Amino acid sequence: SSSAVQLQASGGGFVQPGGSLRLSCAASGWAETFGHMGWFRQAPGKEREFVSAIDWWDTVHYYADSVKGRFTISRDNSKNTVYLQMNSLRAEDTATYYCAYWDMDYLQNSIPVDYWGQGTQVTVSSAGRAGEQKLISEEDLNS
Amino acid sequence: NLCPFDEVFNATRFASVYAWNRKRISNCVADYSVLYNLAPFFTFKCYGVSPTKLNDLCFTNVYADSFVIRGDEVRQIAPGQTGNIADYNYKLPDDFTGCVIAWNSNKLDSKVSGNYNYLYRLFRKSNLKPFERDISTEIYQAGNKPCNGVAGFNCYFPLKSYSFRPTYGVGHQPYRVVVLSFELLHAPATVCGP
Repeated sequence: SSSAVQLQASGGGFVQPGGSLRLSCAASGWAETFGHMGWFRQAPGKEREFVSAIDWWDTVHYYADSVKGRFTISRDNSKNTVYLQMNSLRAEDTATYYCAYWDMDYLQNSIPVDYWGQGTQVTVSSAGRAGEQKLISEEDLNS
Repeated sequence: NLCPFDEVFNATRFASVYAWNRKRISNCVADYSVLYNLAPFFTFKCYGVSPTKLNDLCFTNVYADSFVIRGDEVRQIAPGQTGNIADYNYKLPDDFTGCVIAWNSNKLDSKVSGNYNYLYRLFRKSNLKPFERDISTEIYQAGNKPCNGVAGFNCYFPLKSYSFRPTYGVGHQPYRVVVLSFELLHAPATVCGP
């Protein structure tokens, strides 16, 4: 009605505890203002939980307490893309990560989001994808 | 006939904000679907109207003011704002009806060696009236003594250049702005979407 924004996500997959990952989200279309971009996440069975946000001009940064000091949210200077640098990932970071956009100049709370992107799966564990790398050597099997 | 909307948006060069352009419209049909495919991401804020139903509207006059400012400062192109741009370069009225279009122009208006051709006014004895224009380059008298047209202490050149380099942050990158204002003369019209 007064905006029309598409969000395209990239990044994700399977990593080990302590590893790093970079998520990206691109915004396109039109809006009322150069609003905020950010990420939510949803653990299996749990509810969606705020992760991080940033104003369009990379002057304001918000982080959830569960990721303060480990996650960093930044912006590209030649692309309409926002980035989430994920360091020292733990098992509890395993969730579906959703990109989000607020068509506001100032972000009071995380709650009436204007637009989402499709989910992006991030899994932190030692096992990996059920199925990938089916051939396990007998030497690796013991050591 | 179609309105020359591309003459305003697809113009090669844009003016400085202190000397903002002004394109009169007349004798043409105005469809805004051309506007929607303009940038990968741009802002379209309207005051009193919605950008969708605004295609079914009739007008007697629309004025397209275009200029270049920082992304930091697009916020100042709105009613009731303050700052160097709202006060000393381009003021919108409080009861402003119309829309504002802004989109990143880094690829076009910033240079690795620095684009210094875009200027804004830094000094003025009084804020501008809504829609007033000031292209004067008289030395600003900031102290007790007259300036005699010579720059010095309390005697400053009123204009100052932007620095536009492509490696700057987005807030410091150039943004092309277009302001539509909806004037309704007591006469018939030439601004009606098909």
